[PDB]
Amino acid sequence: DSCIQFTRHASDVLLNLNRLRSRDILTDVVIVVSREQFRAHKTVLMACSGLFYSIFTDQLKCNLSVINLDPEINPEGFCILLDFMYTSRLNLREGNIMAVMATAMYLQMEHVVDTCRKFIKASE
Amino acid sequence: DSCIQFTRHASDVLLNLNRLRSRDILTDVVIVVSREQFRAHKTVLMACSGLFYSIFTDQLKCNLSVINLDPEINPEGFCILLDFMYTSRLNLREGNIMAVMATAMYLQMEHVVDTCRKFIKASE
Amino acid sequence: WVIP
Amino acid sequence: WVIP
Ligand SMILES: O=C1Cc2cc(Nc3nc(Cl)ncc3Br)ccc2N1
Ligand SMILES: O=C1Cc2cc(Nc3nc(Cl)ncc3Br)ccc2N1
Ligand SMILES: [Cl-]
Ligand SMILES: [Cl-]
Repeated sequence: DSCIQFTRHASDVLLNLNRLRSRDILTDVVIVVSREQFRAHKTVLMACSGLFYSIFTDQLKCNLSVINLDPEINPEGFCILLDFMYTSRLNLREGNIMAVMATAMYLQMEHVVDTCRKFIKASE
Repeated sequence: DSCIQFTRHASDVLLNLNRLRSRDILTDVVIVVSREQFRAHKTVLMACSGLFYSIFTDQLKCNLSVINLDPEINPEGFCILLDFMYTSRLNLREGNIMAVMATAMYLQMEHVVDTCRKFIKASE
Repeated sequence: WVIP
Repeated sequence: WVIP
């Protein structure tokens, strides 16, 4: 086509979606990770995770307001990944890398799994 | 912080939200523009438009499944802007620039209004 | 704005 | 991935 493109548009959209998340505006699901609860937008979760994409396209699960993750999932690892979904920034540290990689594999977040594998390979 | 950032994340999120829109997945509102209807995600509309942000943060309008725009709004101009919201690409043409600018002013989409004003000033 |  |  003959379209023009606004370079910062996608980043500005995500920044605003994160602002809605911070103020709990139009969040439509609670993700339960053991004793912790995380409110989010189903659409953002699907856009970032192969697991959430599969969950919310299911004709029965699409209508659930609460989703319980596998008990092996670490709430801190999930929190780090939820923040990454809404910001593009990943708080990857020596102390959390194993939990973050395990959580990203479960959530099916391929680019996160890739950087974790590379950071782990560098330290061996 | 000491975060790392994935450059393409925001663009990939928006591409996936547009894929959900194309398949009519988890759309939660119909925007009525005269005889035309446009299905969308309230969160994406709020993230792109000062008017939709104001509408869906209202305690009564947040619950509406149908929103009727002012009858002066052109359905083609709205369609072009809805596509821009989900893609960052704006189909700005000599034949549609006036309708697109009028629609972007109504929707409170400041960057679109700015490029329309500049393209109009160049042709005078 | 750019030419994509 | 980059250092932002
Ligand atoms: O690593 C990742 C990230 C991700 C996101 C989605 N999400 C969607 N995929 C498609 Cl094709 N359409 C709409 C949506 Br929402 C699917 C798989 C994966 N795997
Ligand atoms: O030209 C524009 C585009 C735009 C978008 C929003 N959307 C939001 N703004 C804020 Cl501050 N927080 C969350 C959201 Br969603 C507000 C105003 C405007 N004006
Ligand atoms: Cl990812
Ligand atoms: Cl804009």
